[PDB]
Amino acid sequence: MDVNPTLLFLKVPVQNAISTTFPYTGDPPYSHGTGTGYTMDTVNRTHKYSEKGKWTTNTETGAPQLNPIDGPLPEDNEPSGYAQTDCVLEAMAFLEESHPGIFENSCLETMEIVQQTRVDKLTQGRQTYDWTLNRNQPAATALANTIEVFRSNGLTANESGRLIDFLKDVMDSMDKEEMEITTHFQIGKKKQRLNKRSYLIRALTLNTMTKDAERGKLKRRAIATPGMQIRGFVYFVEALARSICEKLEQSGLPVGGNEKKAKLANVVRKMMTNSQDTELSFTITGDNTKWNENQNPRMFLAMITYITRNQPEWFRNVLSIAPIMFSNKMARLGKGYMFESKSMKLRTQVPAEMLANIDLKYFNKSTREKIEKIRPLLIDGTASLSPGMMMGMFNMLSTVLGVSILNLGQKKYTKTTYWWDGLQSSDDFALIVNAPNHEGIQAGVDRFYRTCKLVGINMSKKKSYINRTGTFEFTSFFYRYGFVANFSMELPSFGVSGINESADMSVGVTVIKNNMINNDLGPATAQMALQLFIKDYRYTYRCHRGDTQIQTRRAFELKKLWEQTRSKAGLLVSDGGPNLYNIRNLHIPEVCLKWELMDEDYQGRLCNPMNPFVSHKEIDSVNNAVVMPSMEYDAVATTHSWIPKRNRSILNTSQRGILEDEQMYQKCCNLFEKFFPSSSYRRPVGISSMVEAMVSRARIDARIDFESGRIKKEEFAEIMKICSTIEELRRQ
Amino acid sequence: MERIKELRDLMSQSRTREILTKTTVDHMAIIKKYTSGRQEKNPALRMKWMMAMKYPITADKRIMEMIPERNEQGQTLWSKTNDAGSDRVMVSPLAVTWWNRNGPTTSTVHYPKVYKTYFEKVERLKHGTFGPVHFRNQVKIRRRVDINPGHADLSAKEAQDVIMEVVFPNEVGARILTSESQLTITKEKKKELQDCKIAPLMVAYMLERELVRKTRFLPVAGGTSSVYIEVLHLTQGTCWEQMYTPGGEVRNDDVDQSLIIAARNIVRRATVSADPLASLLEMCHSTQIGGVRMVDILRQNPTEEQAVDICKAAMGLRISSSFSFGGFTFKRTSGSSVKREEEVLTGNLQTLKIRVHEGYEEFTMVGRRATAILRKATRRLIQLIVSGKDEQSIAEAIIVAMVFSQEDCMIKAVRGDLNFVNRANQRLNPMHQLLRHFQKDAKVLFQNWGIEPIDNVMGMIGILPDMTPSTEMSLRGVRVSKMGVDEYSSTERVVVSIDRFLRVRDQRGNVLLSPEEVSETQGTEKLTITYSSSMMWEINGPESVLVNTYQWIIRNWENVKIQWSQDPTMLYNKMEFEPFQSLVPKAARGQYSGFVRVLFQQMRDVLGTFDTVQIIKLLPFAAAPPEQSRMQFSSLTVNVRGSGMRIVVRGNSPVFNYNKATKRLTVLGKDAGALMEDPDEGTAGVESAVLRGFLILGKENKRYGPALSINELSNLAKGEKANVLIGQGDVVLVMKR
Amino acid sequence: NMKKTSQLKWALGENMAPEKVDFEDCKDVNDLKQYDSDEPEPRSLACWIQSEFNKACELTDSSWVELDEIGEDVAPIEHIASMRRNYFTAEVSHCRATEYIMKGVYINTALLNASCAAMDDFQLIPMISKCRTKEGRRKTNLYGFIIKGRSHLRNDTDVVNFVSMEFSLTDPRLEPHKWEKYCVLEIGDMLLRTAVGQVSRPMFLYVRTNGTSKIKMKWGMEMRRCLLQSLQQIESMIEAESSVKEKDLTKEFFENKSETWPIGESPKGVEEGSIGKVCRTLLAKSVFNSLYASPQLEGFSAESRKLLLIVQALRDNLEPGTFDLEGLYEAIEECLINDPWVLLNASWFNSFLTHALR
Amino acid sequence: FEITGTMRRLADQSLPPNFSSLENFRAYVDGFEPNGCIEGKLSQMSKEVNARIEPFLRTTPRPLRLPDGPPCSQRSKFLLMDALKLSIEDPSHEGEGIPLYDA
RNA sequence: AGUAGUAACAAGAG
RNA sequence: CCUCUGAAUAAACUAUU
RNA sequence: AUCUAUAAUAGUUUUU
Ligand SMILES: *O[C@H]1[C@@H](O)[C@H](n2cnc3c(N)ncnc32)O[C@@H]1COP(=O)(O)OP(=O)(O)OP(=O)(O)OC[C@H]1O[C@@H](n2c[n+](C)c3c(=O)[nH]c(N)nc32)[C@H](O)[C@@H]1O
Ligand SMILES: [Mg+2]
Repeated sequence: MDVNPTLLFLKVPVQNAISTTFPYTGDPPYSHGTGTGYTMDTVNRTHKYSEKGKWTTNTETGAPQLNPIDGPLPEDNEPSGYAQTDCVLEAMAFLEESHPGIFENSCLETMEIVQQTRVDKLTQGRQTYDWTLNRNQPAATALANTIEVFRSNGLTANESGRLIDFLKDVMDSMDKEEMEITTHFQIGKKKQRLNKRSYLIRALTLNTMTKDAERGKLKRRAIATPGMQIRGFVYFVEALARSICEKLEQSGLPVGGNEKKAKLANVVRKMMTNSQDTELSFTITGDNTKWNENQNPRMFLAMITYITRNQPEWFRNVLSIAPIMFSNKMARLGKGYMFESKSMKLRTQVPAEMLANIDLKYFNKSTREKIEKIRPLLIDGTASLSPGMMMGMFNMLSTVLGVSILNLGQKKYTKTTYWWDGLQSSDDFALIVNAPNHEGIQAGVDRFYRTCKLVGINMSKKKSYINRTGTFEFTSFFYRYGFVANFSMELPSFGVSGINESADMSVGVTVIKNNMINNDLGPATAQMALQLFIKDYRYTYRCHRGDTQIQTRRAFELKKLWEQTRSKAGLLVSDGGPNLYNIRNLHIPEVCLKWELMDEDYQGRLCNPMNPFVSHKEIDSVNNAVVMPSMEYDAVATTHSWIPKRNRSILNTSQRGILEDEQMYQKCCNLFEKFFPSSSYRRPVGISSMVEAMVSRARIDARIDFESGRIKKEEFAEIMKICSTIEELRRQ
Repeated sequence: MERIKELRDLMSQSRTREILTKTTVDHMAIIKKYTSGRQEKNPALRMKWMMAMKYPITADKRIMEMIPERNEQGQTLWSKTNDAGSDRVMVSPLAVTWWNRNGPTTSTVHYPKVYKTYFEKVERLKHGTFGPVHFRNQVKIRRRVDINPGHADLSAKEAQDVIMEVVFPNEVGARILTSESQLTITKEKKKELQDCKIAPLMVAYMLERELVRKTRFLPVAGGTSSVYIEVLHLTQGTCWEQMYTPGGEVRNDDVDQSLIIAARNIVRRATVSADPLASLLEMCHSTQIGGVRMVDILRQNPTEEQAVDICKAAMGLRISSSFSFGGFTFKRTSGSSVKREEEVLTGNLQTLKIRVHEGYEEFTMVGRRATAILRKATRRLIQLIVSGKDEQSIAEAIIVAMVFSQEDCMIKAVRGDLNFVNRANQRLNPMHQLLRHFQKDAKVLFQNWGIEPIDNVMGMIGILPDMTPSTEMSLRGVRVSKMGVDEYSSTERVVVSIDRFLRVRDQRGNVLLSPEEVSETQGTEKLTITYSSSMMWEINGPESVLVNTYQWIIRNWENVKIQWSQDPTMLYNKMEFEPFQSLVPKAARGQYSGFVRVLFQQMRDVLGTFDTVQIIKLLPFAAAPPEQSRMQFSSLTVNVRGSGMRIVVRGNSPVFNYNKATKRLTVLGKDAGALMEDPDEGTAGVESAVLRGFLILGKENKRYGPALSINELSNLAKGEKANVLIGQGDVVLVMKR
Repeated sequence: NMKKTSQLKWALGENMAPEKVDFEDCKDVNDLKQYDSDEPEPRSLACWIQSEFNKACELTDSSWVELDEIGEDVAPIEHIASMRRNYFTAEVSHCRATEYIMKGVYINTALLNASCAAMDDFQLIPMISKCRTKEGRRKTNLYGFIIKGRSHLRNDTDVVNFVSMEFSLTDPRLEPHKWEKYCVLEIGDMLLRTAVGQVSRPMFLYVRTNGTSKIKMKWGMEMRRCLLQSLQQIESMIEAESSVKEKDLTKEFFENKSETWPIGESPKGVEEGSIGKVCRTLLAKSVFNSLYASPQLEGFSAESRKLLLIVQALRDNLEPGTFDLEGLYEAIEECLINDPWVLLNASWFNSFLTHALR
Repeated sequence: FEITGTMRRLADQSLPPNFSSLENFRAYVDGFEPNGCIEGKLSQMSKEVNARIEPFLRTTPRPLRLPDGPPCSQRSKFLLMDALKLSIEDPSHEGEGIPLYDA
């Protein structure tokens, strides 16, 4: 009897067992080598989707640019980027008509946000392409380097601390005839001068790479990272788009999780109720093919221009800068390639800056064709990519465009017996079409398809399907008369996080509890998950029970602690103790759970503030009250809240000196916390220099203490003298 | 002195001086995150890799002076190699477990105070009570609940301001605590934290854990209170419910809210009964709210609400003919009204329904800091007299009275981006939204309300849209006095008589309350409500009532089928259909009943046409006294969470859908069970339970001309066959009996 | 630490990476060219993968998992959960897939620890496992040996080579195509008792070179998650019924075995198993997903989910429609190249298509 | 917030084909009124650009096509069904003794 | 050789 | 021979703090 | 009755 698991679907509906279709217990696919091939393929495909457009040369950068806007209307079903400007404007106008005042209120809120936002908002994120180093750096590091260069080039509006002043600095730097930066080598400092066009090309460049660990894809794909100059404008544009999306029912963003599921269910049921009882209703689960390679920045500029009508000119300019910068963008090719010689048995790395004029005998047929097609677009080591949105950017503005097309489906606009509505989320969509008969359904689907074609949106025919209303799929949520649970999606979260012992224990128990609450994880399976997690935890941290004979380097200490302890149940699992968790007490921290079972000596040693595994404060001498470290998933800090080592790769590079710098920064920051205690709790805001603020605080504190009698006049005189000395040092 | 000396020392050096001089306070945040890079992308893999190393942990240099380099067996506990980018050294977990067993011992007596919330969770779990486990058909609903209760009358920003004031008095910037609650809480916490010896940052985090309120969207069943949401994983499951009561103290407001919800549900289900009073009494005696019998709460709880008053009158307790609105206690001295759903257009171009009360009425409003007498008609404020303490109290009372009057001027004064749906697209109460909108700023409301000259009677002062004491002209119908209080008589519980049909009457004989005056809103309870009876779903929400009604019909399909075939009169009178009949719109009930019953009769007159699904679908609708008519229904409505959801007579519907491939019934997405096939089912494609006086013969037949609508079937005669557009885009040939 | 002999140096890929030089210093080499980036060579499905899956779903006479203790039961729901967990553990601890889980977890843990601790050494790692016989006594089992190569692994995709030697009683000349990567020796004669008489059979040592990365080792160390993915599903099914019956049905399903689900096929037709058989089949499927993880499997699952949903809509009388169905078939088939697991899944999908639409 | 210099020229080079200045485009947008633009464009577009629905019946789907070639071979890291184990009745729990001693 | 799969590892650098 | 090192995309959401 | 406060960390979703 051959075992066929799939046959289980002959009795269990596919949705009710959808979790079986996710093979998320194996490792996900990874990319091994370079991403240059994928970047070249993306650029060539983006230009192919717009080949019938207008070719021009940019007078500021010299890069060829392709303009498909107002291009020929398609005669077939292949993807195309020939959006019609009048149609996009009409879609925006009708969206405004259906929801009066949406754009006005959105613009008011966005004006407040723009006027209030601080520059430190840019420090958020993981990486950022640093134009001063032609590679990726941490966002804070990139911002610091850019501010330093601007200050060296006489661009200091950012001192105001407002993001918009930083954008003014960027705009003013665009007009500089030259820029000067510093470079490191084998760890000296040298000066480099960039002419206007070189700096302009660097400012419009987005780095590219390959994405790793993505589920459900056979082939790899490319992703992009924006530069420092464009982040602020994109942030403001996305704030406006978020404000707009918050006011639309069809929008699937920016809501998520249970709230998103509730909103989608409410919207779908309202659509069902509005449907007449004597007309067919169908639902289309749809995908859009190459959404980001067919959307054009110029159409986003048009949409922003229409949205910001009757608004102050400065607001319109600051919003319009982003599409302007994105339609003149460049793409970094990547690492390059590697060549191998079998006879000589050697390997070498060929950088991507040489692809412009490298002989094509080394490459195979596919790569040779890629390079030949892309060579005309290569400038200064990058590729000219005018059309298309690169990767995962302007998601909410794309959502607005999709929702406008959905809004075009009302009977007041179709002017016939069929109509449609549905749900939009970036590029994914579900479409409910109502019509008296099947021919009406066909006509409505065709009209929706063609209207999407007009605005440069292509419905994926091979990934989209249609059935009767009642079941569909949207953004990986499977609706079968209501959304169904999918446990396999969250399954990778089970295990050991890798923060430390306390945090990992908390994360494991909390994950089990949350999956019980949300993903329909049963009681018995919850208990078995707890057992498996404790097993994995003990094996990872070498903290098996003290009454066992598992051979590990940590077993001797645990055995001694177990033998010297009277109350065993009070010991943590990290100390070789037993497991006291069950269903009823998954919501309680481990240390608090067994606090009333710990020996006094063990409890005091565990929660001893003077433990070198957690740092110490400096108020008075040392805050010897509680173990204090960023305490995520760690309610109570103990000796098990230690911190692991750091990666030491940079020690073999020229950037290792940067370590010193950051250390020194910390030093200074530490001192600032001795004058302003609230800085750690809440972020300080000011324009004065750190030294000036500290000296002023010292003077005012001395005066207040002397007036209130907390200090004697000798200390006051000494503090004033030292303040004067610091003032003298400030000038010298 | 140490701070200034260290600052001078740093300023002496060049790099430190440059950093301190060129860096503003704003850029201090940027440089604080400055780093060479945290090259970690797989923390779990990295942890597994590192734990195989000799010295994966980092520790301060002090460890070299506190822990020996080797233990008894010579195993190394730490090394002298520093961590890159810092001055900390590398150590082994053996060091941690050596400290835990041989380190110096301190006094950890204040930890329970620092982490009071978690030990409070432990105490609540310790003293909790466990009941039985019931297996049922759970219907979890996605709603916003609170996971951190925080303080009652505070928000996130207010709590943060209070924390800053208490812990960082000099860092509060320009904020001033204007709310009375904020000032009182600040004083109380300063008194409590007087002469504290804990670090300010940890005190701030403690106050954050104690005071800040946190809410999240979760799929919940039962109670939405914080104490009931912390153990949500234990008490509610996909198919089971565990009875559990937290062991702490219960807030009074939660008890009041739960009592109001329970009373409303009980009264609504009792109205549809043949003997409402006895049903209400037994339901009250069979209900618990958070582990406490409902009768005890009704005895010891002073709640002003219509349904609670009806329950108290049924139990013989003295009541108050008062309700709450906008923070004021309204009490109708005279007049009467009838509710009516009216569609209106908002000032900001929004269309919404409102429950307008018609008729003339007079009320007295009592507030914590204001009092008034109001006289109104249908969407018309006849007059208002306000005697508040200061300008703010009178303004608030005026706004509440204006919104209460349901004036068109008030509706047209709505401006800005005001929404009448939740962020999850769930309907909100229009009156509460209007109150919240106009309480922030009522300048436009006052400007558009109107002005009118006054007669200067009794010396009562005037008031202008600018909120000033005028004497010639004042706001239309509004007057300001000083001697109007009559507040003692508000708490004057009176003895009343309750009729069999739940009509509360005064000693004189005038009607005070009736079931029609109870709100139709279907809310959720803060504390879990437990019902003990044959039907534990008798006073549940609409979705649970629907699913359980159809599940009951399916489970008892054998005797139900026999009874339907033999003696239908007794079947329609089952007590199980009454909760379902409560959901059907009242004005429609009889009509629907009539319709359905006729179908069944035809289903018995014509043999060979016995569809189980049709009978199961339509049976709950035949439980009301029939009203004869000739109307044709293609669907029957049911009120679910304020929306009218339709059940289609023929074919599947969003609510009730039957699947033949699996032979399974789904009600609102919940599996009600699998029907069992009967040999008597008619396998001939003939339907005789769709139209009131017609028999569906087959699919489309082009012989008899084009199809016509359902409502145009009254022109046919006996024996005439015709094509009808009955169903979802389907045309079928039918004949008239 | 094994000595760096010539045989081990060859078998473990010692000094096999080409020397890394600058392009300027080698641009004039005649045969210098790009790395070979050809697509995988196609392979056809064989019968041995189905037999592997059939055996992996069978019951054993030894307990392979000894789950850890938890807190005491106080609430009635905890008692019900403990009873159901006893049923689940009894069903899942005596499965061959659980043995594979333990074997893989142990091997990957040992390989990772050796790789970190001994970067530049050839270590000898026995393949050990622990079980308990039906009578309840412990037993230690040896499967073979592994020899580790150098583990100077920088990226998460860097490969550490090793040599795997494993005992077996399977004659390698019955299905030679299955063992193209192995060099099978003969190392002894083993006496086995069939009924009452002893019989002598050859004992073979399958020897091969293999490799693994840190990501693969890490995901092999976490193979116990497979258990959850099965049990959860099973429990859901049970609960789905209790709701409509308003009573726990764990004992009814496990003991009475009244309700069955189609789980396989025979020459007669579709075969239905009990709840335990379904649980073991799902566990085996999860374990094989873990052992045979590849991009082809990911692509096939993602692409065939849509076709499953379309067939489901057809079976629900929801009048499904398509636009470019041939495009969907091409997308599905683009992922079937050479992986036995993905090919077997495709065959299973074809069988399901045959049985569902009849 | 003003757009001047390099930024103004980049803006002038970021418009639909028939516009040469940012201010001209803004003037066009401010006065825009929807007058049958979408309907006209739809009328112009050919009827080959359509989404024709093909019913999915029980006889529509076909079996998947598996690749041809030599049979696939074992690729697991260890033997699965062909494994043989040498066992000892050692009274020990999981991972207690020395692996080499047990071997 | 082997892992693997559209490009890499089979140690790199000083 | 010897020294060092084992590798951080965007948006939104979820959980904890 | 309403309910998008910030910042850190990890996980999930978003293919010609
Ligand atoms: O949490 C909900 C409810 O339980 C809670 N509540 C209600 N009563 C109390 C008390 N007494 N203490 C504490 N909490 C209480 O407040 C929430 C109310 O929710 P919801 O069900 O949405 O409100 P309701 O449906 O009751 O309508 P509401 O707008 O609040 O009106 C209250 C009351 O006033 C009556 N009413 C309004 N108007 C305009 C009236 C009128 O013109 N004439 C007459 N006779 N009555 C009028 C409402 O119908 C209700 O009776
Ligand atoms: Mg989709």
